Amino acid sequence: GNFKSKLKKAMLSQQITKSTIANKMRLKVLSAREQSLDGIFEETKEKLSGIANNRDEYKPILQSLIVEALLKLLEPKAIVKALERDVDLIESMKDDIMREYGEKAQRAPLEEIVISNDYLNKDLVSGGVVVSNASDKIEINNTLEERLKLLSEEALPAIRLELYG
Amino acid sequence: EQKNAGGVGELEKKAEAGVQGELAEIKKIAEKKKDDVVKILIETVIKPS
Amino acid sequence: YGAIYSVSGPVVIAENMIGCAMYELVKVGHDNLVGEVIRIDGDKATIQVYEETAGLTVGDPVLRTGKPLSVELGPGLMETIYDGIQRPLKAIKEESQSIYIPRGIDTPALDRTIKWQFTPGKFQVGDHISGGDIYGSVFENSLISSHKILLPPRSRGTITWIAPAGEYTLDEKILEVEFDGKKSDFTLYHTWPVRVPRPVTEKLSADYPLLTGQRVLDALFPCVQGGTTCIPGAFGCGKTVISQSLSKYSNSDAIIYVGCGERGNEMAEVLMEFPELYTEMSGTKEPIMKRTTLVANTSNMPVAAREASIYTGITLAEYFRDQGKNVSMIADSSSRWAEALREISGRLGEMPADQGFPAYLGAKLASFYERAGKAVALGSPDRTGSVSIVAAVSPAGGDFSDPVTTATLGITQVFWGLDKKLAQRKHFPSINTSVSYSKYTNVLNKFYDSNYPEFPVLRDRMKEILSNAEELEQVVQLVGKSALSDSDKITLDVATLIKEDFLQQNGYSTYDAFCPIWKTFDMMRAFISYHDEAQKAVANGANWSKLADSTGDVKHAVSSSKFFEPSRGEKEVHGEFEKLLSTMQERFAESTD
Amino acid sequence: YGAIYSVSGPVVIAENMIGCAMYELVKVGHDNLVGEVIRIDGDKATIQVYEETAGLTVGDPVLRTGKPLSVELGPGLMETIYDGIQRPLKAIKEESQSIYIPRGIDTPALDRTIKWQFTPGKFQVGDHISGGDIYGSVFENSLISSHKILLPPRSRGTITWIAPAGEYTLDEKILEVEFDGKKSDFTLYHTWPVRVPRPVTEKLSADYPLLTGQRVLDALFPCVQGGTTCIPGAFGCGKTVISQSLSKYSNSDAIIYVGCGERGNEMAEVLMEFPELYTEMSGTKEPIMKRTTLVANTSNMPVAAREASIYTGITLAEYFRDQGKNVSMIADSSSRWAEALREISGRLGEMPADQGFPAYLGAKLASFYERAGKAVALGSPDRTGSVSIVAAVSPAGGDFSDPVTTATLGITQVFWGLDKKLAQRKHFPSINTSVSYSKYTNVLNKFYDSNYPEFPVLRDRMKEILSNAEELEQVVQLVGKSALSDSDKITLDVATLIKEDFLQQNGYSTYDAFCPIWKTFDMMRAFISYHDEAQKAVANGANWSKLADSTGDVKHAVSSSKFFEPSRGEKEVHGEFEKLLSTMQERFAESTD
Amino acid sequence: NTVSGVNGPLVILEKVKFPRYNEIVNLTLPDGTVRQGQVLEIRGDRAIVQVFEGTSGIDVKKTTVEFTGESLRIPVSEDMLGRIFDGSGRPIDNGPKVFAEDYLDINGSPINPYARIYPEEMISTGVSAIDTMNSIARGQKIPIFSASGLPHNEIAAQICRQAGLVRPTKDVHDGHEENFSIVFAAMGVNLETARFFKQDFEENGSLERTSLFLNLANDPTIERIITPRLALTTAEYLAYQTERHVLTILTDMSSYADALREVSAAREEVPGRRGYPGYMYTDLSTIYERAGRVEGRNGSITQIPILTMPNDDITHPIPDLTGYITEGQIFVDRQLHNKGIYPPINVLPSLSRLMKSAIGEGMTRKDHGDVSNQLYAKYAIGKDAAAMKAVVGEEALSIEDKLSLEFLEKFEKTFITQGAYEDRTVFESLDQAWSLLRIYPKEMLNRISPKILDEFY
Repeated sequence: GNFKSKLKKAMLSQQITKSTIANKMRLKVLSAREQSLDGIFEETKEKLSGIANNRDEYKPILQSLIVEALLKLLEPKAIVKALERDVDLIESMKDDIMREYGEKAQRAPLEEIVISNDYLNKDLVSGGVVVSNASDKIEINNTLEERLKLLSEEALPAIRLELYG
Repeated sequence: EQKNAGGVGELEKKAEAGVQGELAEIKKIAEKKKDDVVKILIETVIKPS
Repeated sequence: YGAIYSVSGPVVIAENMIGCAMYELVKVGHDNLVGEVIRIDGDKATIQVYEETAGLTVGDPVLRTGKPLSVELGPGLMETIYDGIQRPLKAIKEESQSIYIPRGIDTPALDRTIKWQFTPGKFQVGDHISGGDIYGSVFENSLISSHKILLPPRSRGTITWIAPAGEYTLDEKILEVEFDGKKSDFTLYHTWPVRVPRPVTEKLSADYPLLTGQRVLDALFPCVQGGTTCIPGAFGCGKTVISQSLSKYSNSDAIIYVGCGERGNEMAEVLMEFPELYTEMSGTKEPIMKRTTLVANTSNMPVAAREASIYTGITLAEYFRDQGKNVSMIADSSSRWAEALREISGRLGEMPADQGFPAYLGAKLASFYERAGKAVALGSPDRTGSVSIVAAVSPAGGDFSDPVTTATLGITQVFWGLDKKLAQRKHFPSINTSVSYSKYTNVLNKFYDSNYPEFPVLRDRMKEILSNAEELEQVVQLVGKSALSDSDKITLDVATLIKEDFLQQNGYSTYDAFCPIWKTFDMMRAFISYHDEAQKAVANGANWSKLADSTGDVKHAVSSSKFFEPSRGEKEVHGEFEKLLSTMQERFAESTD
Repeated sequence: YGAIYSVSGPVVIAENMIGCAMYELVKVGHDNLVGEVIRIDGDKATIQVYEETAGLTVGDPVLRTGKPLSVELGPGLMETIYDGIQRPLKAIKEESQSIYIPRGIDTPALDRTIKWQFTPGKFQVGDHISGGDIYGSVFENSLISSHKILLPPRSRGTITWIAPAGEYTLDEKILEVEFDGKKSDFTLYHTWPVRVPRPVTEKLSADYPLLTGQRVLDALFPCVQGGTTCIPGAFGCGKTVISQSLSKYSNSDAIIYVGCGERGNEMAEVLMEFPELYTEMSGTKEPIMKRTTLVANTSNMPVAAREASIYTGITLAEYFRDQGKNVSMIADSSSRWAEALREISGRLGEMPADQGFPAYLGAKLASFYERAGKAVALGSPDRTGSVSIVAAVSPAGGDFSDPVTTATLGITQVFWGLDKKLAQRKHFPSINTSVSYSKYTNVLNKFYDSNYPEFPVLRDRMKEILSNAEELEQVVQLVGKSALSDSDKITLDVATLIKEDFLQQNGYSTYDAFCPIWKTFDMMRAFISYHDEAQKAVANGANWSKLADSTGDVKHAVSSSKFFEPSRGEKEVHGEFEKLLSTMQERFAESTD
Repeated sequence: NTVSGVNGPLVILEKVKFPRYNEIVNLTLPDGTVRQGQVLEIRGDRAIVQVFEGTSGIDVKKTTVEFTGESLRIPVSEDMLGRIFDGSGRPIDNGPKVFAEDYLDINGSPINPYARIYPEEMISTGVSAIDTMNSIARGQKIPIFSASGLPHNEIAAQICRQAGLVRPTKDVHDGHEENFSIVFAAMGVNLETARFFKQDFEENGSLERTSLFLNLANDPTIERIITPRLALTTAEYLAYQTERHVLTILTDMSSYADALREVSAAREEVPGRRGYPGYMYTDLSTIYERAGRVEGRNGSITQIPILTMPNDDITHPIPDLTGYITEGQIFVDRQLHNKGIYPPINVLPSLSRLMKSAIGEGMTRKDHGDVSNQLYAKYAIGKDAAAMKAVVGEEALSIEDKLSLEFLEKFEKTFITQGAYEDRTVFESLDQAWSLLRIYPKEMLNRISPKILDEFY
């Protein structure tokens, strides 16, 4: 009678082991899937630095990042923060940014682009801008590294399904 | 009980052995279509995500 | 248009509103979600947007329809399932691949794509017309025409064009009325704001029966056509069951089933059940469903649907009353509606009144019951129609002391209680004499008396026998039965037979679920007769035990009469009940001996 | 930093806060009273100032301390009586000549007279160190060291400066760690915020008991260490008495004593009795007091200190769990504690919830019991500790069904009652078998059975006997003695001997206060052996009075086992019980014949 | 812009009003931390946000904000099975994250395609005291209501371990043809207890098929209130996509109530019935709309919610609303628990509305519901007869009470006493009922029809 309770108990200890092994087993399958997924993003961001270091292919991109950033601000004056190799690029297209922004909103064009005396990391961050208001309290970190990182949140389900479904 | 503290090692050999086929197709099909997903990632990144 | 100022929870404030009323329907945003302007504070108007406000972008336009929340009255309502804001759920299944509305839904408030069959009435060109006048009919009832087409109230004139028989869609105009120039053209349907009642010539004194078809409920306190009924309910009270009974058994030409925000699983059940059921009037094409229209809503399905549910379902009952149809409107469960007022006051920021329920509760309920009654039809042919409200509520304080039950009870004319102690013994619907009345009873019993029954006398006695039983039972419990007459046991004993046999009638079959007026008479008649004879028997010599033991099988013979169908014997009176009287008299002589 | 905008009673409002965390500790005005920023609306902060503002003016600056309200826990905690904001009260007695603090004056949290001897751990110059890894240790009393200095959580890196062994002061630094630059300097103490609980690698299910050695406590509803326990009170009708008993018999690595908000006669009593008392492990140097660190707040002392009291105790306790020390946490009382919160709530002008007691109450009670329990400490060594919280509660509003008590019984796994009659008789804890339960029993009986005891079989039988005994007495009243016989008479008698031997204690002897796991096992073994053999003997022919007189010497010798030494058969093993088994067999022969 | 002020864990932001409802906001604090929030309110150049992480440690004009541009939606996969999580969907084992294959709203039901065909095919859990007396269907919601101090969690463990050892014998009878998965939500549940639920899932074979969500009451209120909704999205996704019956064990309902109560005091809301929210209905109802059959009608979500009675009363608002919205209740009675009955299922008020709408044939008797009606009615009568025995004494009692007294005693130690690793079949429970019910003459047995009765008493 009581052999059956203790036999059952040790037979429950037996499948106690069986489940922790079978869980670790799928935890290896899954963490390999991501090791490769984060080497797709590893490729993306070598491309992002290589483009950022272009000054002619990079301008139509750079303009669109400041312009889009301005639509998620909608404030009369903006300060734009950039790397010290993107400032001269902002400088040669200001008119185009205040235009493109004014055209994509009901609002009349932006008064001033103040090219900020702040500087973003040259190691960690490659191209793009932090666009901010007049007082600098609302920021859209609209850098390329940031945009890749935000795209990863929603890009991921699509990729897991086509490669792995 | 002796098979529940030494015969539970072989159950873990069998969990190691069953994934060495998976860890390798993971890398196969990730390596091929790696390039096709990057191109979509770039047009998307330089536009709204 | 308007500009969205704030989106805070399901409360939305938009500024720059113009021509806005106090229950005006608006569609909010680029999404066009159902909303209603509740209040206005200055230029800014607070609208509660009650279909999912999630992902609502602020600074979108807000559009006024220029009129309050509405229902569409006219063809296609029967055998079609809607929600409480009156958009058709059935339409949504084919397109969206969804039963209930999610959001973005901008489908018209009736199906109007379809065709219905127009037959002209008794009007011709150059003949005079007035609202509620029967301009034609569309066949959509089990046996009769359902959607009798009216001139919309508040119009009169002479008809310039009467289109003849044929099939047309809702949309197509088929009538022109001239009064003071061209009043408007009319179509098969009309619209009506739900926060306004549809007009009537006059309301009439309710004085005719409404069969419920449960033995116990009809017996103690029978309903009338045009009554108001309060029922408290604590779950598991067989609410569904009595609701199902009414839709089949009642003598009303229309049943409108109303879900005031329910489980959804329970709504499916009743839905599925109606096409299998066969009508007693020799129904066709989904017999019972053909006389049924469903308002079905789900628990966290839009608070506009829940609040509106009762108003929309009574408006539909009223259209039908004006054609001269009898309707029975079963509101299920209005306690949840009461919970919806609790919410509307808190979210708005208004202060409520007693027990966190507002006082605006009470006026708003009273207006709803007053739209009901027995009536003489709108329009000049003159007919009688009815809207008869039977509404469930529940506790909210785990008592009948809570503001909800008491307010609805204040207004009501029929009261059918709730007894947790009887429910355990397996009794449903469980009522007691001490927790129920019908002010209609006197006039109702006389009516029943005509048909054959001894009904007035038996109802007086029915009350007395249960009230005496209760007092006695307290002494038996506490003191004992051994300090008390054999006679006092007898009252309890006869009373018990009535308790199982009447009260439990939830049924496991149609035979145990249906109880006509004749059958209800019969089972009561045999039990009172037993009592009278038993007290004599013991009094001239005969112990208690011997009497109990002897009657035995006979106690059972009445117990089982419910399980057997009423189509048996002469009519609706069993040969088993007919014989039962002789067996009773034969028994008293032996018991006495 | 800020400028006082307004003072309204004990709440102070200060404007021109341009950065200030909503837990930030603050000194207001030029009185420099304690306060903490409850809420912030704009640049105006609501700060509750927990000492009186008589002399505080609008237009005085408020300077932020630059860190949240936190407590430093270092060496020297032991043998010190503290507030919940942690100020040494003995120090106040020295300077001001009072145990209560002067307002507008504060003193360093840890004593700075004290200097302690630091010896290096095992990480040396340039070694990587990681969280909870033991960087050194410090003596915390003369006799023993117990405060091992670990690397603070949320730090990790390489140790650039490791001070050499020697005595250092709490003020002076000893270590600097480099990760991201010099991360900061470290001291012999570390700070940890009071509402933030210290971390672990993972928590375990406790299976380990308290070291109380209270015999009924161990056997009947087994003590757990790593558990949550609710004990009834009513104040000084036994409840404070048992907390003082628990302290005495216990010999845990640390014991943290929390007076949440007590009468202040009781706090005085705890302080004085403890250094005269003796530890049951046979240690020295003000014995019980040396192992106890006291946060003693009377209800008169500020409300900050009352609320912080449980918090300060749990964080301290949890750290000791990370050190690899098994802690007994005694709280008196949570009813008072719920009250500290309700007070704060009404002052501020927020709405409290159920029974006038706040909304935040339930989440706060709940977090507190779940924080305590058996865990393996953070870091590579993985030392085992436990925190057992025994909280006292009394009636609050005079109803013991109110939200506070009822919320806590649901969370609890352990309950041990208190009764005024049982307390008069000297039974402590005042428990029977239905005013008490333990659901920790299951795992615990399993734990003890492994150690050598036949424990699970014997414990179940203990419960059964008490339950039966009660039941046979009722029968003697209603039914009579006709349902009584000698088999039953033996049952009553075994329960009496079990009550006297287990339930009654008060520390008459030193051996009446520590009784090992093996000794407890041995007492229950005598009484169950007497029971079964007495019953057999009366069945082969004997009488109760005859059994009683005959058992006699053995019966007397086993009752008196508590006065008797527990080192008789070795050091934990008692010889008398081993010799009982044989006596009992020869005895059974005398009783039968 | 900046944090304007902060009140409890709701934060008043000054920020431009353009963001949509439920969109994530990120506050960048000078401590190095980033904390995530949801706009609870949008207003004219200001918002009221619930912070996920924390409740305090928040600066005025030094803290800054950034927008995600994304509504609060749960990343749901079916790769989240076989792994242990916290209440906000992240591994505590710290391995690869939840990840997504869809994002599903918790602010409103996504599809909302619940039941148009009533749940009507039986689910067996290996317990007579449950399954007979209260009939369970695939999509039906029946909750366990217990009292403070009881082992609500231990009865819930029984249900889990025995359900799914029934299923292959039940598969033959027809009641499953699809994968079975558990979605387990703890709010306010002990560490020890949680570790018991994992062990339960090992025993059954569905530790690989379950997701566990752990929120403690020492984790923010804001996380705690997300935990059931996160559970529901997970459970309807499995159910939808690969047509699975998911059984949801949601413990404890009052712990969830508790958190709602704190963000009501913190809101500009007034609390209605007994210090709890006046919108207490809307909360509870969000959970209960999701339950029933989902599209394709071979997937479903079936619910057993667990409620502990905070004041031990069935007049208290929590059980009263909850009971109305759900289909029945299962009662646990303290007197039983103490006596050492297991499971302590007192069937005096335990009734489930679908009883003749949860059964059919080919797996249940149609008599199954009918038999339930005798069992419940007699139990009650018996319970009354025992009440009179206690007072008056046997000699005084009449013959009817004596029979009934006897029925009650037999019911307790045989029907509602069974093992804890012991399965039962619905056929088997009814055969046990017939013997026990057999203690009355045919006059007295009249809550079932003479046809069925003549065969079996």
